[PDB]
Amino acid sequence: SGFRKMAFPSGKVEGCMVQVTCGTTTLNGLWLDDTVYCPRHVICTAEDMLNPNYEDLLIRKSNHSFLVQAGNVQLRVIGHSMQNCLLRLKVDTSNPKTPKYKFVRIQPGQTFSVLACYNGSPSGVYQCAMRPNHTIKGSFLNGSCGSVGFNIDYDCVSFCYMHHMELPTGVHAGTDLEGKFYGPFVDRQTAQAAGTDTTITLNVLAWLYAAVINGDRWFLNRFTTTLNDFNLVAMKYNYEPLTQDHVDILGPLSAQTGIAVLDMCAALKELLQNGMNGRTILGSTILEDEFTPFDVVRQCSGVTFQ
Ligand SMILES: CC(C)C[C@H](NC(=O)/C=C/c1ccccc1)C(=O)N[C@H](C=O)C[C@@H]1CCCNC1=O
Repeated sequence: SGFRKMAFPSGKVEGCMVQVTCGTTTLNGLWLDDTVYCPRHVICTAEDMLNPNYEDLLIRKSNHSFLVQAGNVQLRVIGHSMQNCLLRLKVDTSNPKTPKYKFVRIQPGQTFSVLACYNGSPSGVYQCAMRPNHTIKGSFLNGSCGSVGFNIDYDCVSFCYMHHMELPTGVHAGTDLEGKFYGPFVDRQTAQAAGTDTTITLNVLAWLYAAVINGDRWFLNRFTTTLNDFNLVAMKYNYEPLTQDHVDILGPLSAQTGIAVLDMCAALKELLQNGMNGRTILGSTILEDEFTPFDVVRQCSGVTFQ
């Protein structure tokens, strides 16, 4: 029993982290096979960062403008290209610790683990949700760029995030591993603000199902709701609308608990209108939205505490 924000084991990812220096800027890179990936703003100076032209800044560099270090061992750069907001550095050694892996662009509301790294050295692991407004509420200091987010399925690492910047509100923005940003953000020190965010309705429901699987039913009720009547309540409390696709996705959790999705929505509707009355759900005094339905099935017992 119990329920925690759980990251994936980070070992397979730790063996891919390196340090990338160019000029005076240093950040982390990701070494798969004979390529190292890292944010392209590694080629900026302090004055470049306000309005960089990366194409112009890059052509002024050679292969040996870039210093790549894997632990102790220096790695020789023998090629370089810019892919969207990333640089791809070809090196002369293929990483013997390369795991099976894919590059994936995750969807809003999905979760992943972040390995926070400094100077190519892993420092910490934690779980994140891609917010609706395409930021993540991470914990990143200077030098954390090039840290990656990932999921692990069996033995395959699905890389989905690389860290580039922090917004004025203290949340974080970055790209997939093809260099396309999540959200309308650009890699410049310009005025950039997070769009307004929304609570991830699908995840709140998934976590209510977690609470039932772990043996708690106090928040349920005898009512039910139409999709549309729920969405009128979702609107008032700044929750995402529930769609029929979201109802379908909650199918298995509804089966394992015997609670119909729209029954659970009535429960949530009532929770949004009346509060929690000083009680907790799975240890929390607030409604949690950073667990997907997949998160719940992964972590919870497949047998309900009836
Ligand atoms: C987009 C790029 C041109 C540079 C990038 N810029 C930024 O992250 C923006 C920082 C900022 C702070 C306050 C107000 C407005 C902007 C950067 O330094 N990125 C760091 C990468 O190493 C990581 C930043 C550092 C700050 C502290 N936390 C973080 O995530």
